[PDB]
Amino acid sequence: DIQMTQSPASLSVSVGETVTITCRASENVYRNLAWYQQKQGKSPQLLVYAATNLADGVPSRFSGSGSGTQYSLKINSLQSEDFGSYFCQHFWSPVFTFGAGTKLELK
Amino acid sequence: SDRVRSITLGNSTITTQECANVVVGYGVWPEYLKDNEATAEDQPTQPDVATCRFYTLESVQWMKNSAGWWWKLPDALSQMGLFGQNMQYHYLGRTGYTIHVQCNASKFHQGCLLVVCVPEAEMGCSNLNNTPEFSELSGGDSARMFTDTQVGESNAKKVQTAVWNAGMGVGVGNLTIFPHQWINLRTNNSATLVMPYINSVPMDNMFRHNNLTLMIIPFVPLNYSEGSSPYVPITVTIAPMCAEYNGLRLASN
Amino acid sequence: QVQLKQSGPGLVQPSQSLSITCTVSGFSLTNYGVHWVRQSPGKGLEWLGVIWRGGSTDYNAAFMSRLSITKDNSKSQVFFKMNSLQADDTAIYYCAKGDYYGYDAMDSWGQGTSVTVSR
Amino acid sequence: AQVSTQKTGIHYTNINYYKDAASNSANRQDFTQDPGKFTEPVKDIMVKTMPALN
Amino acid sequence: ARVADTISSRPTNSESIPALTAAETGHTSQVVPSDTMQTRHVKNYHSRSESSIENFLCRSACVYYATYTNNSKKGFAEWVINTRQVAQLRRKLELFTYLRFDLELTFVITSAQQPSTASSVDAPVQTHQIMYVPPGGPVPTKVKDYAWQTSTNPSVFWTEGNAPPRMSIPFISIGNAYSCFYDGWTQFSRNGVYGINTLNNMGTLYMRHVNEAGQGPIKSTVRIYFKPKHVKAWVPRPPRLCQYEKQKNVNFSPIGVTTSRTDIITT
Amino acid sequence: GLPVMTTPGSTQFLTSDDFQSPSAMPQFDVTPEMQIPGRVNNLMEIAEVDSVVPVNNTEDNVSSLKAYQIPVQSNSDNGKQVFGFPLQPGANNVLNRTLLGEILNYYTHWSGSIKLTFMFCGSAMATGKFLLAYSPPGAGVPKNRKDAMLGTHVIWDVGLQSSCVLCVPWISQTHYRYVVEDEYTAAGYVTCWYQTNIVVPADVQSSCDILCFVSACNDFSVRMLKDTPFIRQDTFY
Ligand SMILES: CCCCCCCCCCCCCCCC(=O)O
Repeated sequence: DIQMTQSPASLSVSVGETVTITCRASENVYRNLAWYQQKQGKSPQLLVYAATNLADGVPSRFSGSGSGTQYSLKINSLQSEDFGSYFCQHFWSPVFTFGAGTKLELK
Repeated sequence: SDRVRSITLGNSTITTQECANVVVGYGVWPEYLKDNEATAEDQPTQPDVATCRFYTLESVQWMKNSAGWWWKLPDALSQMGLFGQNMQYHYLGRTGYTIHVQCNASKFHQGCLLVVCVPEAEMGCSNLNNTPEFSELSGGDSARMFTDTQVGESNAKKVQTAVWNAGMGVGVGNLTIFPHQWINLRTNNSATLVMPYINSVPMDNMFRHNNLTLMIIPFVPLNYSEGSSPYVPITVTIAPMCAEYNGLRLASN
Repeated sequence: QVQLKQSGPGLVQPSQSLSITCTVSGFSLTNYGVHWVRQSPGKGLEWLGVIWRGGSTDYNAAFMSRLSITKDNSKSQVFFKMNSLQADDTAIYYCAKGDYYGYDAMDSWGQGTSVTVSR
Repeated sequence: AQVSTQKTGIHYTNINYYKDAASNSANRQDFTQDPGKFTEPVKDIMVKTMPALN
Repeated sequence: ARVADTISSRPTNSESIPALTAAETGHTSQVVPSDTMQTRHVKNYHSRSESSIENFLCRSACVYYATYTNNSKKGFAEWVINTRQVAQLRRKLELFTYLRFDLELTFVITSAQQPSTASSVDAPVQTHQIMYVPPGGPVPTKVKDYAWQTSTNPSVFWTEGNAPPRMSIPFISIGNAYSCFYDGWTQFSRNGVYGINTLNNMGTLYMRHVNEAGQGPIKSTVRIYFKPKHVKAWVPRPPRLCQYEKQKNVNFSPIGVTTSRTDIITT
Repeated sequence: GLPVMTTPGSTQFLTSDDFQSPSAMPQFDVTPEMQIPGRVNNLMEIAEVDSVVPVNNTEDNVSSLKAYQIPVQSNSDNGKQVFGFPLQPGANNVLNRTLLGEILNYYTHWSGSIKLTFMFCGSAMATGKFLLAYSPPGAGVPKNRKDAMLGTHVIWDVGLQSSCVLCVPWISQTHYRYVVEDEYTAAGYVTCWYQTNIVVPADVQSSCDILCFVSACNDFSVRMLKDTPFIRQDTFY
């Protein structure tokens, strides 16, 4: 079908640092992309949809950029509420495929 | 002062303090069916106050990255009072409409909405071998929303809701050939359209055919600075005009 | 408004069918569809199926035959069934609604029901 | 027999030979224009020299 | 049909504001160039004659072509009548929602010789039959059939080497106008066929050879031409931007509204 | 037997001939005619309706609603250009797909004046003044506001009436112009310049937008009908 490659696997940043997480697809998904955040042992939360748009309660530190087969998320200033797992998912056509995952450290 | 209007229909009244002119269809006011154009031979029903009044749908929220909404017009009023009750017991019906789209914001907001009214807006599917299903063509007085991206094919027979083709395969800037108004937040507060009955037959079944479609599309996106109110709704209020029904039998649906 | 939640058997024997029921609230099933996602420890997140707002389904190609999802709009409840339950099915199952402003993305998720397929 | 005007920058004649009115020639000289139902589909008439809103 | 002419104007300094308007009213400005600049008097002898609907639409356009071979028992052609298989006439009729016209029908029939094996093929002149069956009648199943007796169905015979056959058709419909677009279903339960295919019921056209297969196969091709007369049209519609994909519906794949240029001030 | 003599042009099929033909269904009773609203008699009734012009193609906005939005900011200089395009209403890719330009691509010749309406879709607390210019050919496209003010221009003051019309007059050597691209019948250029700046108060966004509409005047006409290049086919549907 179509597989979403998420890079990198893990990161180590600090509060106030800019984080860039990218995703790559096998073929074009036409900006039919979503981003999720998962905290410790809970349900995921929708964060960025349609490859640019932000969700309902999501603050303006997150930013979605990409078109075609290359996509990226940017976090401008880190806080204590932002560490955890980040996935990317396409909803272009079945079968829908999630990303591998990217975890943040905040050392 | 051309800036104020007042529309009275039945037991309901619309008051507007800031508006443009009123657009009347193709220059035709809605009226009843004449004797030389009628086909069915039995006497039609004319409720005249229980149906010809203002009904208000649900409200949608205008966002900074919103794409657009649409409604199917003799389908959003299918559970609305005694207008929806006469549709279920009768087989034929003809109706003109008065549409009032309303959206208020301050002098510190900006944006621009196009409010068109399209007759026989036949739409397309994402899977090219199929046709769209009913549930995705129309909701019960709830807006179906355009997308800023291109929709892919699936087992749901969805509508191709890329907003720049308007779901019909045309140019969205050429949508001003239909009766339309604009809502510019700099100068305008509401829009009013009076539509007559448009069909190729004098009466038609009001459940198997939607002969009007109301689209609202933001050409200039909503924008404000920090401190202004972030929640801006859009409310649609539709009134039937000169509605008559024919062919009374048991209740469908 | 408030949102959905689910209920589950918890843990059953191998080669036994599973039934988890998601009950929705705050919205109607005629306007939105329900997705079924599986958070695995070894395989991450994976999408099992969807029941669309019209009533048609779509299933994963790996799990096509064993999986079946139905719903009833009046009771506002969704029922799905999976069969033959091998050892790799030990994961956390979620029900989540889509059609987030027409954009087919998962809006709000359930609380999850972690299952274990061992004896 | 009908005698008409023959579009130019002189007359011509015409006789119908069949019994059905769907058998005739094309019209081609019916020149009517009413753009006011598309360009000015408003309720209150707007004067060109006056401001649109007051 | 003459266009409006130009009036002379003088320098103005007043409170009249023809240039300033409000486009939110749904109203096009009725301004002429003699309101914003100084013009001269110009007599216009231009005419709007060639842009009427009786001039724009009344031209013959190919709608179909079918093929049938002589030396076969199933060697006849069949076509369900519609106007949605060619791209040029479909885009012209779909500038309007409702249309009402009489029709002129023209057939262009040619033939070609197929690779036989007999010596000294000398073929006579070929004669064809085109039969129209309204919806509900009997349909032919082979070439030598009883159904070609055409007691009540209209048909036409034509011999090769002459003028093409031509006949007129009145406004045949059950409604008051032809519909190019239909936003509805054929069933009251809102299932099954959605769109313009529910209103399309016009009949079927049948074509065959009247001669017998003499000594070699002959493969013929008939082309069909539509020409609307006495046209009336209502509710104009934007032109088709995307490309057509199917016949039964208006499905498409999205495309940009124009083509690109490199900068907003690029001339 | 009246002696006749057949002329050249017999037994031919010209696709635009005007003759009578026998009917296939004699004495057919058609359905009576109804009064449907919105009857079109002339294609020029369509071309006098405003249509939104995508001035902002820029190779990334064509599959979006951003193509119809003209960006307008608050500057630190003066005399800047807003947009600019040549006046080729059926050959230039800005006006090619508008409702005026889609009728022009069915015809070969055109003649008449052209309306251009600009709407200011900004905040009600913002002001500004613009120069809307049109220059006939013979020179190049104007590079400055000083070169652009020598032609036909209107100065637009943004206020409560949020629209202004720049009426392009018919200035040609011939009676008609070709719809296709031709250097013999060029028509000129339409540019836009900052007259003053966009002055905006606090807590209001500095960036605004402008919509643009095109239509035809009542002296517009077309000629020599042809087939459009905006549709293709390989096989039947
Ligand atoms: C030899 C006999 C020939 C008779 C052929 C009759 C052909 C009928 C054509 C019907 C016209 C259809 C017009 C288009 C209708 C639509 O737009 O849906």
